[PDB]
Amino acid sequence: MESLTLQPIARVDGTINLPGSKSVSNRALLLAALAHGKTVLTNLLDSDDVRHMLNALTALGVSYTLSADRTRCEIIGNGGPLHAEGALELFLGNAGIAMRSLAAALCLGSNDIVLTGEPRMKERPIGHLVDALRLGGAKITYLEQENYPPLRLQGGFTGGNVDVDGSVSSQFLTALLMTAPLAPEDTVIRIKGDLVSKPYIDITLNLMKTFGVEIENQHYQQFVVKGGQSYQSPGTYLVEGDASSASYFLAAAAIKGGTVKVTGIGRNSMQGDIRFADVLEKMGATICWGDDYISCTRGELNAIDMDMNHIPDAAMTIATAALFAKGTTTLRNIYNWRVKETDRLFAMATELRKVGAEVEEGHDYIRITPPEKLNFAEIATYNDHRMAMCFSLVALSDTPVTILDPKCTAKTFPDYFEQLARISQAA
Ligand SMILES: O=C(O)C1=C[C@@H](OP(=O)(O)O)[C@@H](O)[C@H](O)C1
Repeated sequence: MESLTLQPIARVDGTINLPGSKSVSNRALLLAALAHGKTVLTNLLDSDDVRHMLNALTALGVSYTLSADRTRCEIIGNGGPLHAEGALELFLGNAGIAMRSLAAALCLGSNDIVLTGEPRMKERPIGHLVDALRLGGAKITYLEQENYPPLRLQGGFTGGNVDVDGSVSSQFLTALLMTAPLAPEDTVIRIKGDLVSKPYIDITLNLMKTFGVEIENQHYQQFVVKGGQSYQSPGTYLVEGDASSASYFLAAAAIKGGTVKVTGIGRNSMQGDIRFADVLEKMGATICWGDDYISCTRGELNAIDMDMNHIPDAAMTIATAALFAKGTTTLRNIYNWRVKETDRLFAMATELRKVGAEVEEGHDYIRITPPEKLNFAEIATYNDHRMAMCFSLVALSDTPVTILDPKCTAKTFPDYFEQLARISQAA
């Protein structure tokens, strides 16, 4: 199959203008499609996940135009719930937010739509969301394995008292939050117990407000939503740079800098992954914050032991950065790595061992003891963009690394390797 071999990188230094945030991009696209008015999104991410959402909107009848680089999108709002019948199939690749958000949104009114995706998407749980949507009146059928896509949605979500489990994915709650305002009746969303990936809920609420809707958040345990609302175009909206994509470059500087500055995100960012910079600081790197940039300068790198539930994606970056740190690193409370693009705890543990680390793959944590020196490995990427980007960092050592299926990074960052190369220096 395809592979890319990265030669050793002696030092990293420079500036990266970040691609748009995937989390913000797909939420903004769905809200813009539901809203009244024309929304112009700028700095929109062009990646597989966004392309699947755009293809879904096209299939649903939403009109929009894209600039040549596909980063500017003018969306003609539908002015209400999107509709389609005839069991129209929407293929969503392995786009989590698109699948979860559309599964909820397309339950408004009457529809007859089927949501599906790549083989792995059919292994990513959606039962907690279906349970909540049904409590609100939705008619949903599992076409294959119970609790997983594909789903046939036949509408009927009207609102009311809805319970939702927030212990496996915050995406179910996000999906319900964006949908409930348009339901005819008021909705009270009660979180059953724990809520993981909490920062992403803040991203959802931020976008909802930008599009004219607010709800009552009672300490993240209950959300009171008024029904009969309408989303309104915010005019020209700037999509923040991707803080998860930034993690690789900031980590690269913490390991082999130099100073690397990423632009497009800053201290005011709504994304929880900007907190990744705080972890690098705890490890010994120096961080500089700006209004539209975050920079990291090499200091030292010491192992850490911390709960990473608040930054599940960027936390993967710490797992490979740990290869360069002094001591044993432990990342805890990351059980849901197991139900994402691949089972990331199994994948990360497996590939880290290939380059020489001693790794304990815990049920919901990972413990990494780096080797005195890394060795060459051909890294399997599990159709997971982040496995490829995380392991690209192995090249910040004396050894090259070969990354299988490098194009899997296109899920959220098509130009990843060219960008890493941009800050890679020989001296
Ligand atoms: O809401 C979002 O944009 C996301 C939330 C996270 O999922 P979980 O809530 O399942 O942890 C994250 O891993 C995913 O890449 C994007």
